[PDB]
Amino acid sequence: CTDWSVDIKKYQVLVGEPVRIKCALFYGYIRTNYSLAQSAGLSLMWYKSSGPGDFEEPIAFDGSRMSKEEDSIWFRPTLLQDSGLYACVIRNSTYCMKVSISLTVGENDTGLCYNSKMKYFEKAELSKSKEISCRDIEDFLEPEILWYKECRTKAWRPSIVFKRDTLLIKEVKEDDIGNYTCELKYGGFVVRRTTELTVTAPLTDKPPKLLYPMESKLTVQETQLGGSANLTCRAFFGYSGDVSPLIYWMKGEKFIEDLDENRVWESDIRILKEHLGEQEVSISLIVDSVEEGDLGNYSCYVENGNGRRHASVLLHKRKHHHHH
Amino acid sequence: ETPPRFTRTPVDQTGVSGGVASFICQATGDPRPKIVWNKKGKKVSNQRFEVIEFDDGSGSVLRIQPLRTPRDEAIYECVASNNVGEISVSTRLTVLREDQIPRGFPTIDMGPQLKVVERTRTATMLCAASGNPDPEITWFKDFLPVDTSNNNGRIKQLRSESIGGTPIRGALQIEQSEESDQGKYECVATNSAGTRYSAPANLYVRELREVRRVPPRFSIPPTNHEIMPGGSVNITCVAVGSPMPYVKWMLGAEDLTPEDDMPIGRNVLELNDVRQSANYTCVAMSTLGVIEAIAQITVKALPKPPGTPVVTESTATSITLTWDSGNPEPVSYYIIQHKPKNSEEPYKEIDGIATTRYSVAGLSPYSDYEFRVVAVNNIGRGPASEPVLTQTSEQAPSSAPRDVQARMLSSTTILVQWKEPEEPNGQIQGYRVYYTMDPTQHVNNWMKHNVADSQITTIGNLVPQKTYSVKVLAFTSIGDGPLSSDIQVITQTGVPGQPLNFKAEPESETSILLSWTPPRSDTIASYELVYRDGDQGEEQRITIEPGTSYRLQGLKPNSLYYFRLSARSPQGLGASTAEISARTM
Ligand SMILES: *[C@@H]1O[C@H](CO)[C@@H](O[C@@H]2O[C@H](CO)[C@@H](O[C@@H]3O[C@H](CO[C@H]4O[C@H](CO)[C@@H](O)[C@H](O)[C@@H]4O)[C@@H](O)[C@H](O[C@H]4O[C@H](CO)[C@@H](O)[C@H](O)[C@@H]4O)[C@@H]3O)[C@H](O)[C@H]2NC(C)=O)[C@H](O)[C@H]1NC(C)=O
Ligand SMILES: *[C@@H]1O[C@H](CO)[C@@H](O[C@@H]2O[C@H](CO)[C@@H](O)[C@H](O)[C@H]2NC(C)=O)[C@H](O)[C@H]1NC(C)=O
Ligand SMILES: *[C@@H]1O[C@H](CO)[C@@H](O)[C@H](O)[C@H]1NC(C)=O
Ligand SMILES: *[C@@H]1O[C@H](CO)[C@@H](O)[C@H](O)[C@H]1NC(C)=O
Repeated sequence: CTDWSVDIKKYQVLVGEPVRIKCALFYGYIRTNYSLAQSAGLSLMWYKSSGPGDFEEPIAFDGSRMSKEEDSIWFRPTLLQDSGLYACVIRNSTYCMKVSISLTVGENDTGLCYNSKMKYFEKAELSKSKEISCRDIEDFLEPEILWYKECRTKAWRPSIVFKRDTLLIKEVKEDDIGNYTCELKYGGFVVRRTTELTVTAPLTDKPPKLLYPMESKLTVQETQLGGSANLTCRAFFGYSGDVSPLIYWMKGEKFIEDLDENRVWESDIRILKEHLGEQEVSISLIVDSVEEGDLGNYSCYVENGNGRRHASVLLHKRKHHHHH
Repeated sequence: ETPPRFTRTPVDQTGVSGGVASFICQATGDPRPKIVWNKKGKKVSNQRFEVIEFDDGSGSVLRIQPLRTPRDEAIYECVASNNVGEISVSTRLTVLREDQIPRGFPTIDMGPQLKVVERTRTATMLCAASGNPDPEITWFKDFLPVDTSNNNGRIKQLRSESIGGTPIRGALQIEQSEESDQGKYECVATNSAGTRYSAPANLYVRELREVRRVPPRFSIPPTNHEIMPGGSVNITCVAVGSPMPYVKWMLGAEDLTPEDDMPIGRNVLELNDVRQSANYTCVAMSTLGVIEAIAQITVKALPKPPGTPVVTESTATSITLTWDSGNPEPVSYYIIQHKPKNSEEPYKEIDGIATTRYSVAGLSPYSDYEFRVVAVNNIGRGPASEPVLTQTSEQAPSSAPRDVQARMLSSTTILVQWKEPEEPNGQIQGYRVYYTMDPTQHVNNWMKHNVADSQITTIGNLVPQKTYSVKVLAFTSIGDGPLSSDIQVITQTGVPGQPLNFKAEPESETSILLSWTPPRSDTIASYELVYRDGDQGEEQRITIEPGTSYRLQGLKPNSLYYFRLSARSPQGLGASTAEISARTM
């Protein structure tokens, strides 16, 4: 019997709302639908494991709460003991295949309506339009959606066009940050799907900004031979999305890492200041044994999807004391 | 000695920044070639570059992780070399940033997870990747490439069916897992755009299961039945095993319990109206095979007819019959119907014969009967056996010949005729005349004649004026019936036949009237009237006139007197009528 293990699509849900677990195998893996499987004289069976690896009991149905309509299972409502893996089996007598589907029955976080560990995630920009959706509902399908903010019914400002399953902030403010939990009726029961909104500055269109060192000011660092050297670049990035900042050093036409052999190397990019969602990052050059050898031109390079800016520093030594 | 030659050449690759790229070089030669990885002819070594060797002295893999762009972006080469020759192969490497990952580039949506199978058990690894065009899936174990060339073997590759819409599914199937299979596995998704790795998942392998699963098996099989047409019956089926199987009832192909609701382990069947016969299947299925077991439900309605209704003994008034039961099943008893051959009247019926042999009594001798046999049990009378006809053969006549009569023809010859017995009792094979000239001899010395169903015969050569005694019997093929007698006749002229409708009535206390009918013979002299006072009287004769009736006078009141008639012709005396007696008033 060909086992496909746990399916990609997980089912998570708050103790007390209805849930319809479709069998994944029809909707992806295998070619046909349910009715045809029956026609060809195949059996459909369900088993329930409590996790891996507990042995699967063939799951005892009533008809009220835990029913078995055609190719899925219906819970109404969900119960804490309902959590687990639900194996879904199909069979000729020369043919056997099953997949597991994962179901997590969770509880509201202390004082709230949502579960803190069980909410979606979205992001938006100031002065630009975001459309929060209410997703994965499709099985319950234009009824009334009651949007809450931090689990409290509020009076919404005029820039917010509620349609059916959506809501559209035509101009996003900083206040818009928070936990939008939407609510829906069916069953009759109550289902909740909550998404946390974080907002950022708009998409920067300018190349980053050097600090240490300035893009014009040829600044110089003193060092003596045999000492160790710390050339700490410091630059500023406008919000460029999830893309990690691109800041790096160079010596002439040599890139640092290749030159080394464990004497001269680039650190790990520290984030010094992070704020919705623009950053002030830092990466430093490190020279262990300062030869003659290393002295001279080291340029810090900064770059995003808007251009490439570099600044230049100097590595050198102080001569004899004020004796001239 | 042979120079080195490639068994596997590296192919170009295109990976993604902060990801993985792998290159493969495997080679054969004598002696075993050493392998070196070059960037522009120079044996490169680099902490971001790792070289892994195959357990067999073959080749090696170059792995670069995490990818850095555009540094790594360069032309590399594989070189295999021994002191017998040298070989090299070129290949190109490209690395991308995610800021310009093409639309339709592979992405891992879900990667393999830690799995623990026991040794010699089937392990399956799972993966999820998407892309446009559709991604190719490959596998690595402990950094080395698997490749299963023969696709049939302990280790085989499974593939998803691409419905137009979903991520590509993909798996690695390992029959009979062994400890060599232990290690750190990672999967790889490729297409014309580039290559992406999932995250590493370790595989673990244990020695044995505490206990393994149990295939389904019948605790309570489904038991056959006979029932009346439309009765009731509770049929129970119970299956067990681990995991416990479901039990659906089945009429061969079609399923009897509806899929959207199918009970677990214990289904008991309630039946209503079996009219026609049928076959019922009870299926149990766990994940360790499907098992079956059938029940036959049939209704009977009657025994079949017996066979061989054959007679092994017979008598004249009874017949002993035997038959085989003719039936596979338990019949309670049998009933025999019989009536005479060519009779259209209803058959007689005999109840309760508890065996396969029976003697039918109370029959009439030498009489024809037709038989069939039917078996009966508690449902009803079945069809009759094939029929049998049989004649009750009588072993001899049981009555004397009737109407033995004789009359004279010529002077040396007489004519004897008679009619058939009331008890002919068989095919009459003939008749017998015991004629003789000497009515005092023992019978084997009298003289012998023969008739064969002709009712009449003549006997000649008698000498006139002699007493001949005569007696007659009938015989069948088995043997002889009884004798009749009344002849010691004297051989002269022809004689008349005794009258019929002979009766006597007392017209008075001293007178009595007689009514008789004269035969055909017109020439009649007179009739003979033997009267005697009762039984001990004297045989006196009276002269009566040839007419129709006569009046006798001169008798005693309230007294009995016997009388005996015998026609008298002027050529000779005839035959005598039945003995009648009349009482005076
Ligand atoms: C090359 O030379 C440069 C010198 O310019 C070095 O740069 C500094 O390295 C030091 C390493 O110790 C860093 O020191 C750290 O300061 C951080 C900033 O303070 C926090 O708090 C403020 C609130 O006032 C926040 O706004 C701010 O964002 C920070 O979160 C700390 O985060 C560091 O860690 C922690 O230290 C104490 C333990 O004593 C904890 O309890 C605290 O919670 C604190 O978080 C640390 O204190 C310094 O930031 C670096 N400066 C720059 C500009 O990068 C390079 O390290 C050096 N390179 C080498 C040696 O390789
Ligand atoms: C939106 O919901 C999140 C999740 O509960 C809140 O995050 C919490 O913030 C408080 C700060 O007072 C912390 O003490 C909690 O530990 C956080 N919880 C989690 C799960 O991160 C967030 O505060 C909410 N937004 C608002 C405006 O209240
Ligand atoms: C059932 O078994 C047959 C065996 O010929 C196989 O071809 C088929 O794919 C199996 N499943 C269905 C739905 O027919
Ligand atoms: C659990 O959810 C209910 C809503 O059904 C809510 O009223 C309650 O506050 C939640 N529990 C806690 C501890 O907050």
